[PDB]
Amino acid sequence: HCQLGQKQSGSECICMSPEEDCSHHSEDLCVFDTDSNDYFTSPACKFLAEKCLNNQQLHFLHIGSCQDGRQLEWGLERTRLSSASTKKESCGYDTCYDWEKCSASTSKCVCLLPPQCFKGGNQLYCVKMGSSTSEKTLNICEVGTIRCANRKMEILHPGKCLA
Amino acid sequence: QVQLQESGGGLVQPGGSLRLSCAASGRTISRYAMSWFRQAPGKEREFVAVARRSGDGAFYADSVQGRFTVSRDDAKNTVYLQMNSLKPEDTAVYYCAIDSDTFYSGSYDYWGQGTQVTVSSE
Amino acid sequence: DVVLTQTPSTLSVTPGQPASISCRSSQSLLNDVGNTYLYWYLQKPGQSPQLLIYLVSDLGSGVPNRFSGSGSGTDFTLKISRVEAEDVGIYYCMQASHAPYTFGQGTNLEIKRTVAAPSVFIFPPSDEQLKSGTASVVCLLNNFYPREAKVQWKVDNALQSGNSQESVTEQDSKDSTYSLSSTLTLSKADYEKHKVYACEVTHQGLSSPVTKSFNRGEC
Amino acid sequence: EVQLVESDGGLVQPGGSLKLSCAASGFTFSDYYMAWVRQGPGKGLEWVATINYDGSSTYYRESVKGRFTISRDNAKNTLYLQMNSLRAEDTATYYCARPSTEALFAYWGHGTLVTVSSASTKGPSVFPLAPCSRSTSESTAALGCLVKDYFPEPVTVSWNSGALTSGVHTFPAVLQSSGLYSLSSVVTVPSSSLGTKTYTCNVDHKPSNTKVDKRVESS
Repeated sequence: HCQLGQKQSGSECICMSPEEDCSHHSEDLCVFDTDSNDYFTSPACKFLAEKCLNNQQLHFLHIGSCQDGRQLEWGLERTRLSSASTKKESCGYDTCYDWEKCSASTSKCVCLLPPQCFKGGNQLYCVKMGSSTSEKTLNICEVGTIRCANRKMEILHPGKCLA
Repeated sequence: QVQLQESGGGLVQPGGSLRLSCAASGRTISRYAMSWFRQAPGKEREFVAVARRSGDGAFYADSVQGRFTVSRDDAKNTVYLQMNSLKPEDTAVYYCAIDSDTFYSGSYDYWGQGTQVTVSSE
Repeated sequence: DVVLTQTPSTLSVTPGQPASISCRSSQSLLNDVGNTYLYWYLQKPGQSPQLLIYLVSDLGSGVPNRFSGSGSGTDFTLKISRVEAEDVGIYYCMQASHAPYTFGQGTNLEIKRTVAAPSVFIFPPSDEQLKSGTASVVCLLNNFYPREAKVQWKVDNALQSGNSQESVTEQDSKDSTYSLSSTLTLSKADYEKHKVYACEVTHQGLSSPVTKSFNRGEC
Repeated sequence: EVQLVESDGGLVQPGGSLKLSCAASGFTFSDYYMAWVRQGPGKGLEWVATINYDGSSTYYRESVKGRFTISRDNAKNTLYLQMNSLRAEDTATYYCARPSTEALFAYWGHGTLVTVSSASTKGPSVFPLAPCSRSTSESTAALGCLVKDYFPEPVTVSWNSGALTSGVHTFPAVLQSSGLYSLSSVVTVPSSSLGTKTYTCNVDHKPSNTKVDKRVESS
């Protein structure tokens, strides 16, 4: 009945304590901390208790203990972009943003491809994409799918291109 | 010539079981579908089952679906009809036949002489 | 171009039984952030394709949960746990992991039923057509299963070849049978040079061939 | 309800031009990318082009570049595909598609047929398919009508203006060696009904603006 990181207490449904209620085993996660600006391995029990307690500076990177690589690197780029996202969809341990679909069968945030982006009323950005001298206007979903693809681009300013 | 000979015919109670076999000679059956037909005395000969080549499936008559199973042993050049849950309406002479058309149009050119299956009625 | 090679190209499944279709990719569809853009589509007969599975194993909206997907890298599989008649059609895998987007060649899904021999009918050419200088003779093989059959035209016992064309329907949505039409085409002059016209039909459900025939000059 | 309606296809001689259109409704058209996908006679699927929200970015299959142009008019809620220098290998049914968060091609139109051919449009002759004899002992009787010598596809056939559907089989068209198409539609009925009820096939070949109602009786 109770949500992730929570525990039943006297008909209430309160958060868990990371240092008291996680003496059992749980799978290792790789997590990032905005304050210290370092990532580290953490038990899933402690991480979910922290997110119940609104530790917004703590972000999910990937399942298992930390391994450097592109997937870890992209996890750090997600965190810097997450302030620009209006969707904050819970998805397993992760939180999916405007440029991602929650894959329910795997509990993984999966980056959309650019043509899947619903423009709607998303915030626009003027950008230049590498090896070119022609500005283009992109919304935040589009920008996120491009960074996820590891594609060369530079943002120039918020809002549509003035040209 | 291509010789087919059925065996296994006998009498059984209703609900019982029988395994017919049909051994071929004069040609390798492995490239040909093999089919079972049956004919009650004084009635018309009707399809029962067909075992196509290995992997191309088996197909059955409406009256025997779920009760009868057809299979092959290409090394033995033999096909079998496993008959289960027999009923008095299964009483007939049972024939095997080879489909000479490898594309499965049902060119039944060679037939066995048949083996008698009797179900005890009453 | 990533080539998706599906296996089998055809399969027949009794209603209620499970079904499995595989899709082999010439290049791994897993990317360097752990995502795999594989999709499965169904094109029912006479309709446009519709999504079934996205991202290997996620179920499309409004799709029944007896459809499932699995796999990784280059090998992927669609599974139907309990096939129904409405699932008949052609199933395609599609990848968007490497541009250009590419589809598989398709896998035909047939509804398996019990054997039914064809009912055969023969139609002579119409008097209206004969006045125009051509004679089409039609042989209908109706409501039979399995799909394979042979039509053999004979005109005064001379076996015809290269004269005829045939066409078979899609699987009937209600009784899962097929029907087949075969049209023998002659000039009016050749048609009136002969008497007996017959189509001889064989099917694995027939113990011997069925022949329907008419005598010209008795219609 | 999301809805996409292709049109402005049809017959075009080789090297000629065509501009397909696709009318969208049921969603904010200018909020989405759009794409064209085609399906040739072999029933493979092949992505053609994609367009971004306002048409400032376009993407094309390599076999099509310099010949097709994808465009859109968001004030009219319409997607287009100009197609120049058309080849026989461009013959296909062309679908417009809209993505979703699940797939690239989530919503599909019904498609518009594009036939690239030098042959000319021609309407069919409709002939009856009736037995040589009125009934015989048989408890069932088959009758039909043969829709012969038309071009391009398609024709539609109904029976008794849609009131008769049970037992109807309308076969796929066959391309005969003259280059024109031919098909047949048939229906099985109880032989008792051949004096009480009438049977009329309604043929429609829209490319030639041909409508024919053919009553079928046994001579």
